[PDB]
Amino acid sequence: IKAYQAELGYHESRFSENLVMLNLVEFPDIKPGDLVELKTYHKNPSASNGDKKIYFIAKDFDGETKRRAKTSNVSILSGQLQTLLDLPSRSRIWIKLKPNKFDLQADVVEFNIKDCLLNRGDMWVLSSKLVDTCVFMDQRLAFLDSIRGTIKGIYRNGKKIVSGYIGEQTRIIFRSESARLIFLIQITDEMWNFEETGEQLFQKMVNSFFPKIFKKWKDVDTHHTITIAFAISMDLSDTSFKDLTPGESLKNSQDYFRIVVDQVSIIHWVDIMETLREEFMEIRKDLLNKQTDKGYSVANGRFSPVIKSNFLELVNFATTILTDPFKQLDLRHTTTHVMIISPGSGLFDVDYSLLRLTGKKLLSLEMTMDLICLSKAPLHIVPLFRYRDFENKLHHCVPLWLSVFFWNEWTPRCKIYDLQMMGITENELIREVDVEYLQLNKKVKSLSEFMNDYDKNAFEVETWVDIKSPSIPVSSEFANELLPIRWKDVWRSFTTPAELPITISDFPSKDDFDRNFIFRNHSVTLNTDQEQYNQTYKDLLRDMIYMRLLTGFQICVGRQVEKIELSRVVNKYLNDAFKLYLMIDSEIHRITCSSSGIIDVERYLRLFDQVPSYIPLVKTRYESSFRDAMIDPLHVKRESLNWNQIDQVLAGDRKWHGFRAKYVVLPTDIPPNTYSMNPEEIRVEGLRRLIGSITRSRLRTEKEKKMFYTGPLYNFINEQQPILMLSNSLVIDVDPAGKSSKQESCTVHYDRVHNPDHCFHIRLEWLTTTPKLIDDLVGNWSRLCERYGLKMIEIPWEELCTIPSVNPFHSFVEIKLAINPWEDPEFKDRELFAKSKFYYHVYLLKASGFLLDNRASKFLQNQDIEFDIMYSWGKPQFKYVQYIHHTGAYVAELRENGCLFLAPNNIYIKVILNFKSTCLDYQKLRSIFLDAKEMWIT
Amino acid sequence: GFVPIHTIFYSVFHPTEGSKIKYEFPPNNLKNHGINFNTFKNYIIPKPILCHKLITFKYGTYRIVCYPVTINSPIYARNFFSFNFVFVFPYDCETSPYEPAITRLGKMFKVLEEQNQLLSKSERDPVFFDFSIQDLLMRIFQDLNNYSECLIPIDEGNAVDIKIFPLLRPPTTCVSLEDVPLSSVNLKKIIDVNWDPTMMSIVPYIDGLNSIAKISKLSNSDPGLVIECIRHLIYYKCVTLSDIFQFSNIYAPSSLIRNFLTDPLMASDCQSYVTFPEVSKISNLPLNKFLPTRSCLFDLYRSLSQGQTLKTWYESKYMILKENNIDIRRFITFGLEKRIIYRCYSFPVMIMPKLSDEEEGILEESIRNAETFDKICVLLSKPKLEVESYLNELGEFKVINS
Amino acid sequence: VQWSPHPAKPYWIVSTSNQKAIIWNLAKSSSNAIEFVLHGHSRAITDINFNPQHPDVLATCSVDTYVHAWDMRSPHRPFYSTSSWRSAASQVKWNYKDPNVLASSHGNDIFVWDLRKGSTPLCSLKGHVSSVNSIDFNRFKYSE
Repeated sequence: IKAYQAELGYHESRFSENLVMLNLVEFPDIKPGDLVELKTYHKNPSASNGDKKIYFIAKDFDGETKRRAKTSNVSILSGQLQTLLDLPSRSRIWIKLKPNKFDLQADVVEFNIKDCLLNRGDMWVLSSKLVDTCVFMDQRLAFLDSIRGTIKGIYRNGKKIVSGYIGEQTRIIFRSESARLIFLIQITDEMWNFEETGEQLFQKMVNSFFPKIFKKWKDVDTHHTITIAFAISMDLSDTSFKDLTPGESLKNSQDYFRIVVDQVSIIHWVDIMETLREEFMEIRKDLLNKQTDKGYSVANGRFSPVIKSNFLELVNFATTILTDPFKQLDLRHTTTHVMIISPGSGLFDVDYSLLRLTGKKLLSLEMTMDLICLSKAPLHIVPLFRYRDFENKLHHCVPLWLSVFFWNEWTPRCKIYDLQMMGITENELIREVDVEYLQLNKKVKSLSEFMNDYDKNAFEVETWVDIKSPSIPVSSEFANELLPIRWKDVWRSFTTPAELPITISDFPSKDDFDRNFIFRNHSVTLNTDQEQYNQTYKDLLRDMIYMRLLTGFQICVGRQVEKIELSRVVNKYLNDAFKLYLMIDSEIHRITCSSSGIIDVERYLRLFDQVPSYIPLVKTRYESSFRDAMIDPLHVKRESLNWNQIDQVLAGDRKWHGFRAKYVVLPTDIPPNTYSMNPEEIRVEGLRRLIGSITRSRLRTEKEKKMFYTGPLYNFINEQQPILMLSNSLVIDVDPAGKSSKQESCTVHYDRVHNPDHCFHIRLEWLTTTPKLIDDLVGNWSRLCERYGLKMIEIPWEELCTIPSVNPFHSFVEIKLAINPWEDPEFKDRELFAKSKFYYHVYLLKASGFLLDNRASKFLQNQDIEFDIMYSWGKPQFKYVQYIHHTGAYVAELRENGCLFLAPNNIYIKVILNFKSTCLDYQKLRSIFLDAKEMWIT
Repeated sequence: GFVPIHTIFYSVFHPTEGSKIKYEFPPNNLKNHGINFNTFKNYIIPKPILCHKLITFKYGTYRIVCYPVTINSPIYARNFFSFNFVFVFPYDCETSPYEPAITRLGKMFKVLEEQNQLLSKSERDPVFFDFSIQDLLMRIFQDLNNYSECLIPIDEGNAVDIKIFPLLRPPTTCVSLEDVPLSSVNLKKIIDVNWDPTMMSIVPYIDGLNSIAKISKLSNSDPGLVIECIRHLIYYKCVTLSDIFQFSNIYAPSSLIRNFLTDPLMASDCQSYVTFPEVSKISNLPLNKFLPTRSCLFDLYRSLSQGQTLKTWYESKYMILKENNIDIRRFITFGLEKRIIYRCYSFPVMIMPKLSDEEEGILEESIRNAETFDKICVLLSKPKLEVESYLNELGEFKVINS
Repeated sequence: VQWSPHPAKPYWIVSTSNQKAIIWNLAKSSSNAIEFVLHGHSRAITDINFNPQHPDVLATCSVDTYVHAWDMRSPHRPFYSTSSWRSAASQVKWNYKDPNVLASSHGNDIFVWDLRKGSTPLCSLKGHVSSVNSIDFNRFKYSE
């Protein structure tokens, strides 16, 4: 293949949309659409600019390009590629054509994602759009003209290259610098233990690890949400730690969880570090000062050691928040990465059944537990788990899902605490056992025979991998084997964590497929109601694959899948043959298509009762006392989804729900330009305009494209006076501009009736839509509301009383008001409590700016009529009376016993502490209740 | 053990008058001792290349240890803020245990100044921009001079936790398979949960007469990790290496044999050590078929000689040990432990079943490296006579008992 | 270092050896004069004092923010533990009159402990600006 010398020329984006353009007339030997190497070289490595190998695709000029450009052989779009080339105009370059593409497919093409939410199915679609396309380093790509992306690494044959080619077998990896990160600080006895250099390990954690990682986050300009929670196991026995057997966990223990920082953006790192340091300084007083019922406090309790700590309980506490795939969407962040900070060296004594359950749970969800150890690297292979079997047999195993990093000439790698700290007094560790007394053999009758017999015998004598002994090393190939199979296709993990890879190159063997598997078969077909819209079998098929990628399936391509398919063409992206293989730890899905439209789906489905119940004590950010947790961290799990009904509803309903988000619009300040167009009149005009804008977003077929009042609800119900629907049904088109190639349909429920004192509710029920389109639709609605003096804000769908039993890291506090109206005789009346049972609590919430949420509540009622009440999205399953702040930052809830609930709105995210102090002050609550009585009388 | 601090002072770079001392405990200690800060003010606040480095320099009879810190941010005047927590020590000492403490103090104050602007706001003067220092210096000074430890809270979440640790010599790499370890302490009672599992396996086999290969085979351990664990135990000054006891060994008295005489409690320990608890059966075996006095033990210690093996020495003096009920192994071990005798190692330099290929390869590698008989016997797991027979089959060799 | 004021034990010396307190027996030989060692705090013991009414009771304070009260009849574990949880202790002193009241100074604060009231202090004297170094009871008044 000859090298073709050529000139250089630039052009603006107004004339062409491609990157590198050639002339097909000037190069007749090069077919269009072929991978063509570009290099400025004279067969020499001329410093750094002489070695610049850049790939592109052979594309011809345009009419304006041919009419304008005459002396330039190559027209390259200005910008990033011009800066990378660093060449002046009319420079002599060379052109080489490579007719083979599969040999030049790059192994790894990285992709960095910022400030937006991209699902794994969206990553699969983006990689489907990147088939047969050449990329270079630091190239700012795009996706639906709103999702940017920087390619920070291209790899081929173990070598980093500036430019590469993306093919079908290109293992493209998507990483996110906008991600939710959870830090679990493992508070043990060794956090205050000194290292051989002379530093306590928590001093390392707060002075060398967190400031450096925050500096690295700021340097890359990542926008994360950190979540820092303490993690304490407390030993309740008086037995010494030297008497503990290796392999057995602690029989008597209490486990604590102090959530220091909730879901908080990392731009508040000063406040994050201040809160972390304050809570770590206060945790000793919080835990080691127990309260005795005799009226005083006794300094009691002991932290468990690292080896005997509740490590698998901490990992299950971390995996509590990913059990439900259909939770609330963090529309600005992508990856859920958990980091465990420990003062140990990767040695943990664990229970066997709990280890099995932890492995089975971690193989069924998208987390990478990156353990970081503040001690030096030990002499054994890390991470090391010691457990005792049913026959009290010690074993050693290294888990695949845990990766150990160490934070930092001979270095002491073995820890002897009693000799480093000199904890044993010199007179009491004097050697007791000495050399033996030269015992005989009872076969020796001579001293020379004894010497000869002494001189003759003087020189005599799938979630874990079982290590034979920690004192013998492993081979290089075995140490290369230690990596998870679901993450086999991957400082960079700390700063820019990676999502679950779209592909996996592993599969069960032929004997294992017939050993512990059961077979379920589907047959799903197009329905005539959905083909009125632009819906073939293909886009429905890739919507099903989008749902599978959302749940956690990876598309199997490799050797074992090919060798097991022929024992009856494998595919990775999307003709009529679409044979994909999707696998999780629970079930394996084989999906095949045809020209008829029928999609054949075969499900190969594959412990929780042999683990004791475990309810720890959880302290959130706004609590002052340790309270019992509302969820079992071990026994909650990622349930096997009912895929038959999923395929039925994507084809076209108890115990089933999709992705969902409730939206609350609230009255706020009016802009001054709006007044030049009653504040209540312009606010209801803005509400009507928003309703009209929603009803103008109705998704239409291709065939067709060719009450206000004030007061309680029951008063208005009986004023205008069986099922009365309070909401309307509507199926909107999320994307009207047609950016995506699929159907983006969502279901909208809006309130039929409205009060200025009642919150207005917008519902969004979507299954397979792109979340960025939902996010920009919500932004457009928020701008429309803010133009008319409203404020659209995003709120949890589930009730506030249910958040601890789902998300244990969320803040949640118990509010017990000081002045009880039903007990204190200063404010007591039979008529007032008969007319309004919760009058004082409602007035207290209203005086602090808390709007009411549940208008259909039966705790603030006066009469009952309309037996059956229902919303258009279903029945209101609300236990208490929820309240929303007018700023929408915090959520309140009023019970039947007068006790309040209180929790912030972390999805959207001073006043919270003000309201907590107001509820817990005699003077403020007395003044508020006196004002309430004065308003009641007058 | 640890040198007391001479003067602690906190120097900051003022944007108007340059580098200056803000607070200093003891008060006017530098001027009373003739230490002028303006002489070395360009080392306390140097250019940012020298900053964030452990700087220690000598000024007369005093050694001045500092960790200069410079933070570049537009919030401060002149686009940077510089401070230095400076420690003064005498010259004739070792400031090595104090250097990590000063380095970590500087790094922690760098973190605090970068986080919440502590030291810049502590001046209470709005010229540095666009909790007591003196009490902290007093507490650091007196706690490190009286306790070698401190816990001084400076905020609601921040405290100065400094502990001064001694510096230990690194272990040697000369430990090998033929060396036997002697535990100088009772290692069973030191074992807590933080010990290495390999070391925990090694502990019940350090009896003073087992080789490292024998301990590795007994504990099912790789010899390299046993070597590293013995090195770590050497690093904490608790295990001393020795030799395998054989009757083919050659022992000779050392230069410290008079310490058996010039010590009031060595000979009594020898009497209580070398004797069998009862009338042992070894004290009834023939050569072929009260406690012993200290003069007898000394005469037995002298009678060892170079080139004379322990078999010949024991068969020349066997009535003495039989009548006095003396264990010869315990006698040799006490002699080696008090450094009054030494072993002359045997070196087989050059000019029966069929031996294996790997066995002959490691035998040839041991011969070509001039290794001792002990190392070859350990590596082949064979006695001395089989190794000697194989070597005589392979060639002619001479033995040096050095 | 602190001499035991018990008339029946004039051979006892309590001395701090970093994080452990060493009781010396002078009737024993100089090679091995240590009788028993108190293994309490994790950091260095700062001050030790004996109860004047009951000379077999010893209170130790340390840098690790803990005040442990020991009994010399059972010198293995302390029979009373209390802490300030914020600042390192500087001294501990007993009351000469009331034989179960002891006070400790932790930085700028002075906490008075009652031996029957657990870790909750009887009072917290907080009038000092800088760090309190020394504390001392009155031999004649109960509460000075």
